[PDB]
Amino acid sequence: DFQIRVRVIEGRQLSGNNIRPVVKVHVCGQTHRTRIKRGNNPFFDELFFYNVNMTPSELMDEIISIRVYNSHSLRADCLMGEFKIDVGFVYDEPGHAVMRKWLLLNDPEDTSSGSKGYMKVSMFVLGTGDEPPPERRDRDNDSDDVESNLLLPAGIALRWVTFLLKIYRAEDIPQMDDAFSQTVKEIDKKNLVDPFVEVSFAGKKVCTNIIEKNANPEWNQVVNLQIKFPSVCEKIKLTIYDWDRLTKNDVVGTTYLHLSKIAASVGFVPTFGPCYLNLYGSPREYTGFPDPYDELNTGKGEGVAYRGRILVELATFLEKTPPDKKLEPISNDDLLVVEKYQRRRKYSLSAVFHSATMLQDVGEAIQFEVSIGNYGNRFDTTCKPLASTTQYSRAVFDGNYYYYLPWAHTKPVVTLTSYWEDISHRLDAVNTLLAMAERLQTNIEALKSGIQGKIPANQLAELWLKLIDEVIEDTRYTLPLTEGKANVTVLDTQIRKLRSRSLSQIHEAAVRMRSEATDVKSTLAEIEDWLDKLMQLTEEPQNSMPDIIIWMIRGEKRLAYARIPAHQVLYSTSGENASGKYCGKTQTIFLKYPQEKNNGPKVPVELRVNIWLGLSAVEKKFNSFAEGTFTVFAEMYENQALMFGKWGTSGLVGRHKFSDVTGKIKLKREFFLPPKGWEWEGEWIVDPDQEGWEYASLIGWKFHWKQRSSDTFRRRRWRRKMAPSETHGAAAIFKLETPIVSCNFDRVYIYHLRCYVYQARNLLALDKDSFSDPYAHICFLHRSKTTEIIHSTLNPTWDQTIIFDEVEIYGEPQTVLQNPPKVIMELFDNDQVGKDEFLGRSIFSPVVKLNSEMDITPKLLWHPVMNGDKACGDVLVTAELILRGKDGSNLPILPPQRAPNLYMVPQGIRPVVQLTAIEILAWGLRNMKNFQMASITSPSLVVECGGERVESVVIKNLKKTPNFPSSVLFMKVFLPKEELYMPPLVIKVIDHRQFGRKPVVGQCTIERLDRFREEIVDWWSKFYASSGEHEKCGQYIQKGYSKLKIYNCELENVAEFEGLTDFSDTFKLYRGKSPSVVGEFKGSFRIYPLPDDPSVPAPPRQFRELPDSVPQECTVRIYIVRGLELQPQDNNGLCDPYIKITLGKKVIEDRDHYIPNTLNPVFGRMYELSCYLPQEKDLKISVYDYDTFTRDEKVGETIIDLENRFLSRFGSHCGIPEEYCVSGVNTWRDQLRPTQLLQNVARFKGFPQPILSEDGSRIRYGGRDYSLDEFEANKILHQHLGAPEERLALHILRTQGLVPEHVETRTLHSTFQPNISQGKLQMWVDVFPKSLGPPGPPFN
Ligand SMILES: [Ca+2]
Ligand SMILES: [Ca+2]
Ligand SMILES: [Ca+2]
Ligand SMILES: [Ca+2]
Ligand SMILES: [Ca+2]
Ligand SMILES: [Ca+2]
Repeated sequence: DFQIRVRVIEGRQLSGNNIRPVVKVHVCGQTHRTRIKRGNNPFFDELFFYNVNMTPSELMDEIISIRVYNSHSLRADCLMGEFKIDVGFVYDEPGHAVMRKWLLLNDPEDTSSGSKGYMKVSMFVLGTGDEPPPERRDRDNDSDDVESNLLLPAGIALRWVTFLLKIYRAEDIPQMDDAFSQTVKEIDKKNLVDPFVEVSFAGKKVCTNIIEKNANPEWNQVVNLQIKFPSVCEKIKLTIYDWDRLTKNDVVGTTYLHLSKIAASVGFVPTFGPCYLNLYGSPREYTGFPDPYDELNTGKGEGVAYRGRILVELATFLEKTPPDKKLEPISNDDLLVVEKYQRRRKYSLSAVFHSATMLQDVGEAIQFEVSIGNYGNRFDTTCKPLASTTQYSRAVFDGNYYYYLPWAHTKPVVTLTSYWEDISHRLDAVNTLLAMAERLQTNIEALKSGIQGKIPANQLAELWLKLIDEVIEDTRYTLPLTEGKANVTVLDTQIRKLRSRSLSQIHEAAVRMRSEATDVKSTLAEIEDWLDKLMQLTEEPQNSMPDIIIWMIRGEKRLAYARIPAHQVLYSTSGENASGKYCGKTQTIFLKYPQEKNNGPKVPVELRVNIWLGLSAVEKKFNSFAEGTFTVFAEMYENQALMFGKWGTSGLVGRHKFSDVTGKIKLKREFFLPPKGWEWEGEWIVDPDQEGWEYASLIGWKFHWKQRSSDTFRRRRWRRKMAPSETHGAAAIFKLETPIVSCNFDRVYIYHLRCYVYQARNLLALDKDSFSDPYAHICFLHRSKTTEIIHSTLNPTWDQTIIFDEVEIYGEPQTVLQNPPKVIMELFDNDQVGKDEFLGRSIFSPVVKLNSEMDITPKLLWHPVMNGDKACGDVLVTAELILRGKDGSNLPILPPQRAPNLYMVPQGIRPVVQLTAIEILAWGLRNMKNFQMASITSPSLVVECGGERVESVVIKNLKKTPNFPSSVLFMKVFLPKEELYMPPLVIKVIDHRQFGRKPVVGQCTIERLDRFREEIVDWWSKFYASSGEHEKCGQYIQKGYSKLKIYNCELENVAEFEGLTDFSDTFKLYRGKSPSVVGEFKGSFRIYPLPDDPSVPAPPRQFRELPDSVPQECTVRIYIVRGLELQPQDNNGLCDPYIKITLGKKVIEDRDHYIPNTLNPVFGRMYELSCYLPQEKDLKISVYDYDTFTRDEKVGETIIDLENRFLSRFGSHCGIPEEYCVSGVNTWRDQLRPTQLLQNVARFKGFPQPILSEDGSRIRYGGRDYSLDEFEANKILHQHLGAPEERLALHILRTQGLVPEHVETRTLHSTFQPNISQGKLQMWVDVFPKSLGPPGPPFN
């Protein structure tokens, strides 16, 4: 057996606009398909498996078709085409795998003009039982470096285009040298780097000229690339290196030149610029030891510090094909036209720090630093040093687990002045369509909560009208006037034309949606990719504003970072929507460690900041955004010394009488005066010994509160406030060009928060017993609490409300209503020995309720619990964050207490549970796989549903008796009525192996728990009589014989007998961690409501008629009638078919009764076997092909599971006749008489026993009375008829649904086509247990 593995990963630049791509995968005739995605660039990560049993000389002949289609709402999928490749190519590859290779899409004739898309494809062909070399991860480093399958027939792309990438200059490049060559002259440190740009695209690398010792270089060069005009590679890797002779060239930073943000399928050649592109990487401070964060320099990771920026412009000639003229200087007219794109404007930044919580370290002082680009870097040397950093703060303990900062009403303020290009003509568009995208996403989630919650139809209709009218209103946003702005690029005009086209298209289709349709459920498919169209309109290659990187410094060591993209904080005069989302508004920001892509086990700090950025020509209107009152304190001091036992101001050598805090620099009260926009407030007062004297042991040393024995020097304090005087206002803090500025809040607001932590699911097992002991640290700003520990559970139910009182948060309540701070839950595994282990983190926002009219009861939601990178479980939590009014009167009623100071989740927020009886018919396990290459001998079954546990009796010998002695199990579980909150059912299988081990050899998951609430009078004559094929009314039919029924499909496909699976519903098991087939457990579940009183015992069982559950030896008799339309297997164009049967240890090969040269073989043959049931349940019937000289080919095969035939409630073990007869061809072969079968089916159906009459003429059964004269009226009777009671009871058995005699017609399947009809044939099978005695006479 050979195996084909196919994986689809990604699609990029698929042709056509407004497309909904989907991929159909076909391997060797077996065809499936993927899901439907949105947009131009879908991501799939779908995997499919296939198996064929071809010869090794025939395996390479088949092809792999990965054909792609364009899905439509009202039409069928339209073919796009694909480059199919044979199996010989992937088998010819080293390792037998073309692995993560790209693939082309093609029109079969129009592929010469360009490809129709690209699809990332993984191939592997290997034998069965083998394993692959490992594959994982998502990355974009390998693209278009001949990874795409080249030389497809007549479909090579246009490799004639030349990328005219002009590079102009660069600025602010950080120091990448040790500066030893310059500091020996004792002097210039900011300009020592040797930048060159390694351009890289599709595996082609050209290096530009070197400029030595210039952090503001001027290249003015043209670099030429020769690529295909359709190219899968999305971005050019612009990576500035530092050139060095004695060592490998270090990496300054990496930015990317994205093309498909401009492209339309209407479209043009790739263009860009002239626009600056910002680099990011390691912190700018050079170290003599090699840099630990050098991985972030090469683009791996998002970068933690700004590393300069570079002005480039991309043009494209469809000509010039340059082999050797790869580097030419820029002509001078492009040099004076590029000065219009370098025009600087002054910018102003202010950051008010609101909170900095969830700290774990308490040792040594903390601070923060706000820097944009190079401005604000506290380690860079510059004249007039900026107030770019907050003051030092010492964290205090919140009482329970974490630490917070004592900032309280006095918030730190960081103010700095920068110089950037006025690219606000672009970022106005970026911010406005991002506001469109966020409004559309919020309204989409409103529609999603409407359709999931089943709101009334008028509410859903007015919500959808609000959606459509929102797009109607603000899609009329005119793009900014790109004339008179000197920095407008050619890409700006092309992108503006494309955006106007797309915006007018979605606008007119929004009028169409408003005027043609009312179907709110069909139109959301087009809204959901209108949202993706807005995503494709927002994002930019030309963002030259560097990110506001806001750091955390522990002493002098940089510890944690974040970066805000500066477009959502930039202010502009064009409008509020054209301004940023977080412009002048608070935001919750989780800082990360530098090497961490996302925060892992420990968040360093939950920093909350309010950053405003904008042009300094329009910084006058800070006063609309401003909150509180900005305040600066002027400083001077006075030193005294204890000489001759008395304090005095004289004798201060090295200091002054009036001076600064260290005493070294002389100061006076009027040395610093309030500048323009400022006036003095109040008067110089002592700010505290109650006199204010602070004493130290040495001169200019650390002062403290009171004079000890060793203190011989002292000082004291005076401060004077300065406040904004005129209507210059709070904007005057930019005019302080530095004294420490802080924002004073004159009003405090009280907040009361309740977190409803009900339950979790799918938590990791960090203990040795494959469970955990979870608990949660619920932290919110300057408070935290700890929940209870639920021991030995991976699906815990804490059922606990965590309550915080007196959480003081400043600012207006509308500020916290628009931007609530995050409630963070840190789940841990409680270990009684050692430190607890990190389980995960859930971040969600509380529903802020400022007053009584916002009293929405908060629904619990399954917020993800991220650990590392991936989600590792969910928690069902919510929160509410309320204005605490006067005396807490508007606060809700407290939740009840099951324990002292330990609250429960209250009645309206908890999942509404009702008590159910989950009854499990745990019967048997079939088709086991070896655990660690060792057979299974002693399995047992454990049923779990939301933490409730029941166990079954362990099987002593699986090979001998694979059936549980405990057939019926009970669980009494409070299950939620809502489908969302209701937990999945998990089954465990435990094998009694050596060493007293408890291993899991199989696990099962179930989610659809809503389900379980004259002639010779032979058989050829009777077959023709029932079929009506021959004579159709004749004298044989006029003898009144029993008539069978011919079914053209399977009995399993007959919905009348429920597929013969009702008593034995089959399920699917798994093993290990990412998997494949290990086993199958079957047995019917019955999940029905228990009575509402928990003390009341069980209701009567739904499983009350357990049969003989031990295995029984059974005699089988297989009848084969005729095959139809078989596939030829010979050189003569026909087939010579025969029968091959295997029942476990017994094999029958029906060789010498073959039928020559037919495709319709009338077999008419009788095969008798006897085998152990239900162990050998797999009855395999196959048709093979006679050849007198060659190997027998396989025509087809079908699998019949006889235990489902024997154990069915419909009794398909023996096909009953129409009327009861004792001799001839109609002889009763069943070992149980019709009346005993009637009482048996009364037992299995739960029906009462049949009340026979005194002569058998009347039988009462199943709530209905039956009579013999109803069937015997105008019915011909003949001499084989037996007793009248059995005769009548047989007609009851025929009218009640017990299976009569049939000739079924099964489907053949080959190994090449396991689901396609490889012919047809007719069978009917008889099963008789030997426990009920010997069966009747066999039939010919
Ligand atoms: Ca270097
Ligand atoms: Ca260098
Ligand atoms: Ca543990
Ligand atoms: Ca533990
Ligand atoms: Ca043959
Ligand atoms: Ca043959």
